[PDB]
Amino acid sequence: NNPEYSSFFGVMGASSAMVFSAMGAAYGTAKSGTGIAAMSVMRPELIMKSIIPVVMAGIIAIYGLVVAVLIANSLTDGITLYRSFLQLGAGLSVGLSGLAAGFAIGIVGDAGVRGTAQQPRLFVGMILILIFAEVLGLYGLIVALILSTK
Amino acid sequence: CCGPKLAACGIVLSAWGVIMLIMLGIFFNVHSAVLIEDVPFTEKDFENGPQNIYNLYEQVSYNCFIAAGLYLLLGGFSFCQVRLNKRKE
Amino acid sequence: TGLELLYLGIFVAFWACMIVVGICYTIFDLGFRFDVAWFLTETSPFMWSNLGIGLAISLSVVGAAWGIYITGSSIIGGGVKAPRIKTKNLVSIIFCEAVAIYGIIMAIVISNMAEPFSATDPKAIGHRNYHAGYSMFGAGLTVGLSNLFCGVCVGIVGSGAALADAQNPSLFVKILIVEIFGSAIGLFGVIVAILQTSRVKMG
Amino acid sequence: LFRSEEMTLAQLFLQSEAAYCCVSELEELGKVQFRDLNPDVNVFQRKFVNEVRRCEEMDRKLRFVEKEIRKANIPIMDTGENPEVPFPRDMIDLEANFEKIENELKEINTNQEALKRNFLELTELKFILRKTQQFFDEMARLGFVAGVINRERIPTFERMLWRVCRGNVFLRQAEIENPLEDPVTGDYVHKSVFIIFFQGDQLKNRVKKICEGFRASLYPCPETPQERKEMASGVNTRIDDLQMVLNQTEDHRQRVLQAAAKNIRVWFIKVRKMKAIYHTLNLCNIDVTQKCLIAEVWCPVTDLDSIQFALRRGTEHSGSTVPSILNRMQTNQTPPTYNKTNKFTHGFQNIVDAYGIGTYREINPAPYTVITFPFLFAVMFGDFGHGILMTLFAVWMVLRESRILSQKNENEMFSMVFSGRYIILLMGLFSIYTGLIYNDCFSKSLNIFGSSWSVRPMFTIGNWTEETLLGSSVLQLNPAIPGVFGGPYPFGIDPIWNIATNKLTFLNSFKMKMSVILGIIHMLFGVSLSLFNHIYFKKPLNIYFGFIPEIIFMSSLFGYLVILIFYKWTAYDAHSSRNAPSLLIHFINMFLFSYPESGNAMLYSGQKGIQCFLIVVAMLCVPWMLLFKPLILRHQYLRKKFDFGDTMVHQAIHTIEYCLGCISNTASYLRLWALSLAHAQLSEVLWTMVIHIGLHVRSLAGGLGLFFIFAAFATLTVAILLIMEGLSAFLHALRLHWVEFQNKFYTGTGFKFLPFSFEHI
Repeated sequence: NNPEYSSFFGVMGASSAMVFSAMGAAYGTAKSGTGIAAMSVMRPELIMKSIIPVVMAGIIAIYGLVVAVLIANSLTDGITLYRSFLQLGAGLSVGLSGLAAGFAIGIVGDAGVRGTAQQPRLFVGMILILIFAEVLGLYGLIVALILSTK
Repeated sequence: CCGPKLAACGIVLSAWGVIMLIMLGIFFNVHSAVLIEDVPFTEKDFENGPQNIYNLYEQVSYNCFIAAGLYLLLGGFSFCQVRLNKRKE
Repeated sequence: TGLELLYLGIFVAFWACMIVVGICYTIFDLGFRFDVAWFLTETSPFMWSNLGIGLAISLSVVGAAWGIYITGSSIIGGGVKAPRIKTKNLVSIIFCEAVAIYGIIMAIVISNMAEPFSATDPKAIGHRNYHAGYSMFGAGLTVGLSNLFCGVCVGIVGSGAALADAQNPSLFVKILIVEIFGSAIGLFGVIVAILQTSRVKMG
Repeated sequence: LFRSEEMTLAQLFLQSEAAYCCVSELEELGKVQFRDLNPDVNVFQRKFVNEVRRCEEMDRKLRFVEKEIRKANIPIMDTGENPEVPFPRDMIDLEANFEKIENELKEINTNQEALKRNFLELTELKFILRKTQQFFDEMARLGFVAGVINRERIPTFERMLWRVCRGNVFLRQAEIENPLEDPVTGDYVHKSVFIIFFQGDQLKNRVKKICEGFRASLYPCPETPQERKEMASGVNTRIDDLQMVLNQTEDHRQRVLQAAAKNIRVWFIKVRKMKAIYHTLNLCNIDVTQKCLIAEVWCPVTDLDSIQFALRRGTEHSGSTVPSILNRMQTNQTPPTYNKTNKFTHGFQNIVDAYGIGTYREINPAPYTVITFPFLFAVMFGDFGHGILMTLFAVWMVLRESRILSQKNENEMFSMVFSGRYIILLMGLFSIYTGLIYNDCFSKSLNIFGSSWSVRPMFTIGNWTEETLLGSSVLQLNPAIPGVFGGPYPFGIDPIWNIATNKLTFLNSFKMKMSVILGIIHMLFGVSLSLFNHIYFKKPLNIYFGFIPEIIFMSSLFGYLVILIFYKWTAYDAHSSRNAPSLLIHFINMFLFSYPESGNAMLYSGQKGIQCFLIVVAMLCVPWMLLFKPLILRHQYLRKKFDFGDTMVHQAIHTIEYCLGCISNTASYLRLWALSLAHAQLSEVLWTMVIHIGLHVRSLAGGLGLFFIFAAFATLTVAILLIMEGLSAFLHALRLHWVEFQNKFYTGTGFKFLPFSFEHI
């Protein structure tokens, strides 16, 4: 007994998993780019030094993309409506996790970019705080993967 | 320009490529059961027997060896360019 | 403020439509049509379970993100003059991150009680299943919301304490108690999340 | 080797004139901190304030000369015999005289710069004249006013000139083709020449007052076309001749500066040594009984003889009465750490040095951990190939470290990588080993010496046969049953688990259980180190009352979980799941940290009693006995003839912090495993998305472009896996170090080392 409209939930799970992570990465990239542009007016040599928040946003987008690709490759015509809700839940979870991670990445990256423009010794400490942001997004990914089976 | 960074990147990428595609070719020649999903498959070969599978395994292996061949070629070209740049000074 | 105006307008319009449709339904002696039981029954419990899991992890992670950024901006601002605070204050940051952890393990436990159904009708097939799905959705919502809110509280307190450390470095130990109180409040949330889904059978 | 290195303090007797020589010799030796003895100085009581002022003036002169040289782009190559000799007092006058001659040359250069500014004003006049040559075409009582004005003031001028009108404004003008750098300001300022034909005398006065308020430099260009050409040619000739003269003079100045760069570098070392000597003398104390000086010195026990050797230099040439005596008292004298004495392995210490251990010989940091530290299990991503790549990079970089340090640095990140090269290489080795045990080489497993499992015994005996095409039509991804099977891989994980689809569940359970066991043993070792740490520092009350409860509670709450995990692993088999087919684990999590009642399921005899006993001994007893502490002595103290409040409140906060932190750090130890799972999935998806596409049929078309696809693979593996995820794990494990691993045995901070190393080259 296969109910109709079953693939709808999985389809929007994949769509949300991609889209929300994309939006979080875009916000992080925009905020960190504004910070870099503000800082570069006085310390030109420190441009490539702290471009890493952009690659962090790229990493969050990569997490979104891999979760979406896995969910889409797991999609079939006859979804038993038990798998579809699992896919939707994992997609929504990872999408909002990526959104929050991008939010923190952008804000802290801008702050740390300004600080390392002002105080050169502050970069490495900022690193720790910034790295924690990615971890949060990472959690979404793992909580999706376990949700891909059970 | 044939900068030192570009030449070094080309050389290291070429070495990376040659070693990896040689090991791919060897693993395809033994026909390990791990890269079976990677190996292309057609439904008409399911009932034919393992002989067709080994034939296409050999074909993709030979593809890998020729790939490593032009990898060695462009690595040698990069080595020649960097050696000429070094000997120019 | 245009976004706030749009949100308020949608809110008030939807609530006015809801109250007017409710009064119309009760006036027209059409109460049986407005069936909450049919909605809670014909709806698949799988959606409730999976939405509960997703919210349980997602609210936790976004509250942790709120806390970590609201404290990291404070740290980086207050650490320009005193670089020594760039790492020593980190003891108040991991809390927020550990708060997010209180979700994922939780998100496992509820997910540990998910089974397929192979059934469609609601008559005598799914009563215990209905209870299990609703209970686990409630537990997931509880842990997610409590964890998010404790994360934002802990981040706020950590930013305050970090700015306090910028002048006298000897008050951090005396001030560490507030954030561990917040983390303990999150622990209460996780505990009741455990207890809610402790005895539930799914199948 | 041992992390004690007792420091101890000493007194340094001196003399009147022998003090300078002895202090310079010790600074050359550089093994003493020289803790200050006179706090109430505030420079006003610095004794040698005039010497410090002379040093400051010399430093300002050197800084100005260096700034001028850098503006001249002249190298400061001063390699060779850099620490020549500490500067004697007499030669300081001659060095200052040479610096004064250099300053006179600089003043002549400044006068030349002023003349150059005048010549640049003449050049601007010449450009406005060049514009006037073309304005005759525009000519064909319009007040002809031409002016030089900054390009930034052009817009507001427009809104500040047309509105007043009173005769209208006809502004026809162009701009200078290049952003003419103004020598008065020195920046590439953007200028323009604005020309207006407004009106006669009244608007002439209006325009003149507008220019006066707006700084615009108006030039009353004449109407006759001849004199402009001759004065423009004359000012151009003057400009070029004077520019040549100034260029020659500054070229002579820079030619002298070629050697003067090394000269002022040596002068910088000399003046820095003199400044350090006088700072130490200010920190030192002067007695009134003699001309001697007494200085408090923080020196190592091993180097004491060398310290005496410095006195041997003192007793030889400058005086004979400058000894040093070990001052063995107990009041204050908080010794510096100075234990960070080691070779390349010192890099490890730097990662530990983010906290500044201090607290004398209690320090027990990197050397105990090194490998078992959360910085060599800082991989959890070993993909065989990734480990070999990291090792290859680090080994090539270590082979080239000679020329790398000899050559100039590239960037601060490269400096950090250079400081970490040793740890990078050894972490690469451990990543190789972790990839081997994980048996995931680029997310593709390795089959070595068998693989276990099979299919024919599972199907023929299990009646699941005749699924050749039926299994490809009816039982898609269905068959997963163990029949007559078993037997683990002799080394790692079977490749069949990799090529399966239940890989996620089995790997998840295995990684979580490995997580629990590794974290529990690690935190147990961390807490156990504190017992030795405290027995070294006497204190039997804390040992027998403060840390025994910690170990008892930690064991009773976590070693039970570890033993349960091992028992579940060992006391079952494939055909032993309770009724249901698999149940996965079904007992790992339902045995929570409280397990109130009921439970059912697995209730092996005695487990209820053991659980209850562990709860009562741990939750009810350990926090209660962790109380009291010094009041127990206070009673005896109260029977003999301490602030109770602060002591008990601090003890209470520490106890609640530790009891909550046991659970918190047990949960937080789960972090690196998320990185492990994410890295595995990232590698697998990257493979299945790029390489799986790149290897297909039609060999010619399937391999002609294989070069580009494989180069993309290499770039992606380097970028997101090797560096990005590598850095993520790198810092994750350091956090696991600094939150729970090392925050168990060592606590506190202390002053680091500070000798006279002549860090200024």
